[PDB]
Amino acid sequence: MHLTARGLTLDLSRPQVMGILNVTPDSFSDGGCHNNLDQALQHAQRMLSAGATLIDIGGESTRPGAAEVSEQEELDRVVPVVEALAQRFDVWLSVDTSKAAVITESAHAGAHLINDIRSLQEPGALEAAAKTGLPVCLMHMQGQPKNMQHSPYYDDLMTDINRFFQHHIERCVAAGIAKNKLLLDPGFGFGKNLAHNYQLLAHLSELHHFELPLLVGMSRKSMVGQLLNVPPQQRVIGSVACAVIAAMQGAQIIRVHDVKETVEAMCIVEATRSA
Amino acid sequence: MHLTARGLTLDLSRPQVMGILNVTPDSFSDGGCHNNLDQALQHAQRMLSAGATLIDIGGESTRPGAAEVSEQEELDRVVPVVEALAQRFDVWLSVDTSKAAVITESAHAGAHLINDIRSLQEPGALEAAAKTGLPVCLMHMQGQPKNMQHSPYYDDLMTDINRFFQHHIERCVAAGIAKNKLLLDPGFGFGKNLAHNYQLLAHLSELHHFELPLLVGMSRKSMVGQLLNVPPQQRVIGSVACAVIAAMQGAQIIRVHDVKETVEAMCIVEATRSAK
Ligand SMILES: C=C1CN=c2nc(N)[nH]c(=O)c2=N1
Ligand SMILES: C=C1CN=c2nc(N)[nH]c(=O)c2=N1
Ligand SMILES: Nc1ccc(C(=O)O)cc1
Ligand SMILES: Nc1ccc(C(=O)O)cc1
Ligand SMILES: [Mg+2]
Ligand SMILES: [Mg+2]
Repeated sequence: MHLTARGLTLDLSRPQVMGILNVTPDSFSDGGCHNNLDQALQHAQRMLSAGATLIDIGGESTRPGAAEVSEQEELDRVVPVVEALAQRFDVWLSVDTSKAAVITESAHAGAHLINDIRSLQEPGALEAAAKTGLPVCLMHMQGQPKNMQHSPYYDDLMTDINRFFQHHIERCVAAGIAKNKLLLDPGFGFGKNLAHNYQLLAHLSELHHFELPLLVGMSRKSMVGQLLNVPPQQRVIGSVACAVIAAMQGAQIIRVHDVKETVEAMCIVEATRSA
Repeated sequence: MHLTARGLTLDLSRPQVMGILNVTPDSFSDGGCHNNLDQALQHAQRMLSAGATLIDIGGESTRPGAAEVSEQEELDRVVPVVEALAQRFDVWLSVDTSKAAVITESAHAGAHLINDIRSLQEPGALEAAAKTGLPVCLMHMQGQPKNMQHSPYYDDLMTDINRFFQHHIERCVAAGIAKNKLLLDPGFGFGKNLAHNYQLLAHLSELHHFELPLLVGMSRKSMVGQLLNVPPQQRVIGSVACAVIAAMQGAQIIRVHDVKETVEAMCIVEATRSAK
């Protein structure tokens, strides 16, 4: 009932908020905001103060149409941030990356969790993650960020997601990553149209059958934007609503831009579930 | 599913947002704000633009420890606002009142719904409501605003609420108000402690067994305040979270101060519910 890494524990009996720290110039909602060290550190402290129990550090945007980032570039964006945070704060450090080198160097810098939207499918990533001994989040995606929003299609969405997770859990275990080190994310917005996203949100509780923690990320995405017809920074309410729905179905970790609001909503959820 | 009055159709297949217009000096979160005509009309416009499909007008705060308000004082606060709103906007008007004179005179002025927190129990209120033919919302409360929060107690909370509703549905039907014109509100914060409120919220879907629309009011209340430790105006997120939880369980009407936020949240709720 707790996740663990390097002496840290995380309470999975109540919703946990993961604060998003983009260290990119081009992230869809906040590129260029926390792009440098003192600003990143400031934003992380703000999220911690607002009640985040994990900080997700990402140096590669993976939005629809996102450009490629070189190994060295991603390393330069990510590892000094991990290092500075690891030295200052008692909090879970998640690294949103798919690269083997970033996985390894971030682990050396003191990271706790590998958040890979590509589920360790890049060359060397599976072996690199294995050697870290750290927990790993596997995420469902149809296609790649360059083409995932070109005609998304499913015979049955939940069936595909289940098969994907079953296949990749097996890969991880065979590579020496214990099943209990794994987290599952059905990947909202990743090769899924508006209907798919809400179908998934409506059916989210079905994914508990794997008996692994669920992590979800809907914050400021087009699944909110397309319904409300508002820019990313004005999607806080819609994003919080999605968080509440997900958490009411027992999703354990919520990945968000707007930590304070999400934390406040999770309090209400927690009080409702425990009654 | 489908409610109508005065030739206007309230779709209840999707969550509806009721916007709060307090015409009082002492309401718990906003007393004195929209306390005069021009500003009442101003505030109602803003709620309409934000997507509210009902405007709830209330001239008597009923917060824990609220003072009584004279009949003449209530009529003066409420009826000129109802009048101006009916003569100006194409929307459902709700009156949050318990007084027979206020019921009658508000209906005369063009109201669409009687929102009574005392469930027509005041002398002459039941008869006055009958004579209008208008839909009535019946709310559960233990005690009275003056004492309701002095040791709220229930053997079983949901059982009591059901029994309360069964009895007052019967009172209304007998007096000539047809069942299909009734709405039920379990009355969050009315003679209920923190535990009771969240028990009620967790079990809200059980009340669908009456096959009557549910209205709920949690906006900015102490059930949010006690958890978040922020003042009434900072309770928007907590209030929206309660609204989402309620609407996911199929509650049809959500009574709120912050309309824009609630409407956006309801859009997300609607997209989720209709995705089988
Ligand atoms: C935009 C992003 C970037 N990284 C993510 N990581 C996870 N695990 N889940 C997401 O939904 C997600 N969205
Ligand atoms: C504070 C108030 C004033 N009027 C209300 N009316 C209804 N129907 N429900 C409420 O929760 C409510 N709370
Ligand atoms: N990485 C992603 C960023 C944003 C979205 C989205 O807005 O749907 C999807 C994926
Ligand atoms: N009329 C009411 C006003 C406020 C509250 C509350 O804050 O719980 C309850 C009733
Ligand atoms: Mg990112
Ligand atoms: Mg009031």
